[PDB]
Amino acid sequence: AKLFSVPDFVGDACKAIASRVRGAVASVTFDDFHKNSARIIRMAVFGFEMSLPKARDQAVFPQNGLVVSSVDVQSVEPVDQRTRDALQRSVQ
Amino acid sequence: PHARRALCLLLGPDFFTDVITIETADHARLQLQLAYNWHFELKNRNDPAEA
Repeated sequence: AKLFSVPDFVGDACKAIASRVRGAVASVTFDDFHKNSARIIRMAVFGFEMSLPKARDQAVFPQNGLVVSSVDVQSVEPVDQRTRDALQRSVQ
Repeated sequence: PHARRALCLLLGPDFFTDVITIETADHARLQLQLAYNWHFELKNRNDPAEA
């Protein structure tokens, strides 16, 4: 019955991971967040030291037993047109 | 998420003509078509639990 503890576990998991990811990327420059993109975002989700060093392989929520085995981020969008074809002059 | 539906679980070797949208360390957004040469593996093809 602890499974149904949170009634919106999907939203709870998304909000918690999003919050912690945003907070951790907040401490790094754009250059760092794009060099070690997956590295810092994956240590953001479950920041610890059990493997600089890699953190773990389990993001567990004790409220309902929901375990986020891994966190995958697809593409960095940045929406504004000024990161856009101005980093495109950087391309050139 | 849910497009195909069939009564049979294909265990034979096959592939998935999937395309991903990845981003490298140079931020280079590129899509790329994948195959995923896969096949199911069963060491004991009679055991109810494994099957």
